Amino acid sequence: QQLGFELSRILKQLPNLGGSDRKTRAMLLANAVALQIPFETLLDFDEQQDKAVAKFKKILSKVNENIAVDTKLAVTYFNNILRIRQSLITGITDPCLVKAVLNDYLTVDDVNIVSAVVNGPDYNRIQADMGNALNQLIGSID
Amino acid sequence: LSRILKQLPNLGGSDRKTRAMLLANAVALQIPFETLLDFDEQQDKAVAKFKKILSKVNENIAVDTKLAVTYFNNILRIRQSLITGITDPCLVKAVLTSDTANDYLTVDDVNIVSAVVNGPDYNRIQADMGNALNQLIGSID
Amino acid sequence: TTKDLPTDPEPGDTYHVNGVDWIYQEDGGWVTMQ
Amino acid sequence: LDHGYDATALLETTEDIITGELDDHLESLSVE
Amino acid sequence: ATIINTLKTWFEKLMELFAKLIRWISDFKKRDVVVATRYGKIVRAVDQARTLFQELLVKNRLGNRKDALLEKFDAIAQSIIDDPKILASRIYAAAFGSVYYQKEIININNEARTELGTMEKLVGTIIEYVDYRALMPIANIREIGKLATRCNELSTVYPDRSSIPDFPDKNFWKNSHLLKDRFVAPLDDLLKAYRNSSDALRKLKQLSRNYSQETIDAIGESVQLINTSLEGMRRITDTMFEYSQAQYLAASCVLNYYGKCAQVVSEDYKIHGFNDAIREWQRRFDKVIDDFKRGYA
Amino acid sequence: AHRDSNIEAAFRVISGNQDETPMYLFCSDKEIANYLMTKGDDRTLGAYLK
Amino acid sequence: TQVLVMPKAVFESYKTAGVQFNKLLDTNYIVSETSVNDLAEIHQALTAFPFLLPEKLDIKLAVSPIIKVAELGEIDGPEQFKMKDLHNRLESRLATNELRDAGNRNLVYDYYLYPVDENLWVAVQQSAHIASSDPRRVSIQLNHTFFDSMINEMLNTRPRESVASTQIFTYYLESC
Repeated sequence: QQLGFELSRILKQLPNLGGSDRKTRAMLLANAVALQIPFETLLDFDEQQDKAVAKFKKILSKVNENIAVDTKLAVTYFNNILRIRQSLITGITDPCLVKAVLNDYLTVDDVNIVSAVVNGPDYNRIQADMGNALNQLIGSID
Repeated sequence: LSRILKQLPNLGGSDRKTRAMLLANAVALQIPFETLLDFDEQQDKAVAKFKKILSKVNENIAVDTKLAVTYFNNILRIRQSLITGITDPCLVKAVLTSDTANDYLTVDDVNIVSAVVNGPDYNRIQADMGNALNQLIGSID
Repeated sequence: TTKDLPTDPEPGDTYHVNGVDWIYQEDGGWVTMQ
Repeated sequence: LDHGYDATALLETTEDIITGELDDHLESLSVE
Repeated sequence: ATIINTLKTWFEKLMELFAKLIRWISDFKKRDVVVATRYGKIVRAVDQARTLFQELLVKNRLGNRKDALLEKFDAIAQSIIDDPKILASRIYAAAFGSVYYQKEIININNEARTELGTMEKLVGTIIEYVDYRALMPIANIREIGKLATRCNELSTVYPDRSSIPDFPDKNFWKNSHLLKDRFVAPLDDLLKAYRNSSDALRKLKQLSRNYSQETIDAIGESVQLINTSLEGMRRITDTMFEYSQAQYLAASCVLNYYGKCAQVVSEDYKIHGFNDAIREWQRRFDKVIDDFKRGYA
Repeated sequence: AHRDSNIEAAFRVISGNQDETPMYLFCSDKEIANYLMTKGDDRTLGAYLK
Repeated sequence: TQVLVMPKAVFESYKTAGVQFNKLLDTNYIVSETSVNDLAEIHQALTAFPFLLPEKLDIKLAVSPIIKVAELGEIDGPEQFKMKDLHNRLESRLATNELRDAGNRNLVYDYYLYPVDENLWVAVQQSAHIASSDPRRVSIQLNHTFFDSMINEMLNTRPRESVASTQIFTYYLESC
């Protein structure tokens, strides 16, 4: 089972509409591979991106032997999804992920709704104020 | 500190729980995990620093410190899974349709992600690709 | 109760049920006048 | 073949089909 | 014999299917209790806010600024209806005002509440076995398949909203009256039916006795029908639950529309010359917002 | 007839309310009345007239 | 012309996706083809551009997309409130980035010039270099191929004698 054939066999199972099919087909390959490829600990993001894309393009070359995928569009999606993954490991982790993985019931929408009605700051603005109002503490200590 | 904490709307009995989440993110943003180490030495250092930071919650209004540690530890473990790579549709969905993902994707890109991720058979198809890649990603030179 | 409206009406039709007036606009389908 | 050319053995067992459908349904729940 | 092992294996598999579904439905109920509590607050606020604007506009209390403010109001709605959180599926189209889709979803809900009785009868048939072949309720089984099929059609999210005819545009607040009657998934009925079904099968652990072939064939058909029914009802329940979540979002969106519109009135007549009716109206609207906030708090 | 009569100005000058517009009463019999009364919520004419 | 500094990551997205570079100065197009983070990073990359452009030759540095979004959110129109919502998202995302990359501190970037018409000078912000002692001189030496690219292009329209008097021409001579 060559990877190009197995991925193509699975992609054939997506529902069809019309020409929009290449946008949703490319997106799914970008999603699966961008999130599946492990990161090497010795690399920074710049190098990890070049390596991950090189493999991603090679995967498309094998997939394009079985099912048609737009190469330039799939890479566009791949880089966007990969950057999201890199941001999460170095940056802020969304509370929906802590909630999804882990008594957690009241969600973010629930507070963003109230803020929108009163036209005040939402969860993300409060989160930005938290870190900012915390910048001095963390920098001062170790 | 308290000026911004008073910006969070009161919601039932969760006032001590949402701020615990906000604090866990506020610290985890600025203490990175060095990719060089595995999840023991860098993890213990990040957690130890977080617990030391909790020593100043007397300046805050409503922080559940026991839950705040729970949230902080969850963030580090989630980051470990992302570094190693994730395929579980239950977590892949959570990542693809999220507040972070909506900032790196354009409006049209999100519309596409929302069309695949919310498909009636997404979880099955995504799981199958996860195995197709996990078993064969190493075959790609 | 206010979903007793005729199926497949003409565009621009108006239909009154339970004190609610419905215009069948071509774009949005059944929408209240106000 | 897999089992053999006897046309009687080629026929799929109904009880195995019922078990298979139960297994496939439960597998889907584990994925979802 | 091997028949006893076959029956016991099937029964364990069925109970495992219920165990997975019961946990999922309990999670849905827990979330729904939270949503139902907040949904009551939203609808009350929307009804109060809608009345306040109806009075504000019908009496032409805005004066010459009426037209300008209305244009701004449209702009507000356009910024909300295009929120990416609102999926392109027909489930959200119904939640945001579309009538044809809403009727279909309600009809599906009402039918599911009755087909559950069939599921209990299928399990009860197995109890009657462990030639007495029941006539079997395969009929309703055809219907649950069609309902699950349509649910998948409704829940599908298209790359673009233009694929849905009569999708709610900026005029989604005009039909906010349809949100008064909260849509409730049959979560309690599911838990009762599933827990009773699981317990009934649990009481069959002791089988004993060699069974006639006609009894095993009849059991086999019942087991197959139950498996199909559980998968069909799972598809239906998830779609009906999704609409409950979509309706919650739609109600919040209408309330946000009215909240932002009131903010524009306040700012517009703070910059321009305010009247007394405007200040009185705004104080009434502020009371509505305050009650909403206190309800959430 | 509303235009040419200059009726709106007469009402505004007499009443003093510069946002007032006359209301037109339809004086019918019992048979015609059943046809004039329609979607009563929108009991308005071409535009601003009631 | 008008210089629009963007990170390599954003530039490669534009080239790979196939986004019309001509209309990246038109707020209504760039916000449709650009993510919230990319727009914030463009702002950050503009604010980290160390060089003074030849204003005497009508070469200006682009106004960041966040400012353009903020301005449109205050101007009456059919999309004003959607643009206000975009502004709020940009501010929260920008603050989130500033709190994460604040540690960058002492470094300078290599820039690559990609000319687009005569009204847009795309400046790609590439790999960073560490520079703490006299980072001004280090930045100048590193960006040799950026300075001569700018000179080559402005000599297409501007007089040679006028370009020779700019600081960009001087920086080239100082580098080599």
